[PDB]
Amino acid sequence: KETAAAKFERQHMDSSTSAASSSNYCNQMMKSRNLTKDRCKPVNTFVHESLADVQAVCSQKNVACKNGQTNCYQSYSTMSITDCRETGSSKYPNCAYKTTQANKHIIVACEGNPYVPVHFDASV
Repeated sequence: KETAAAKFERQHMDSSTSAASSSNYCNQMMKSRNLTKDRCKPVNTFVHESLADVQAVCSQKNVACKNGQTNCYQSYSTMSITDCRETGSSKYPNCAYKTTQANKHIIVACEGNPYVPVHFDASV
């Protein structure tokens, strides 16, 4: 139902803020981006940069993905990101997340025409 590109945007893009706004950022975002409906998605990263800057990573440093695929790209610069991870008290359907803000390079897998991100692989 969702294109791979649109799924990436929904799961990983938050250009509305420069960084996570509070310790409850992940609880709020995981819910509103529909990542807690079927189950608690265990781990998810949000990127606080413009969509244009994240799409641009597909023209940056070509690197292997964790799974061995050759269509991954690492950002030349660090980006503001928030790691969201299920923590102690979490049990579906009351998912609970730890919010960890950081500034790191992102690694994404890209596909299609236009060539855009379709998977968030890792941050460094």
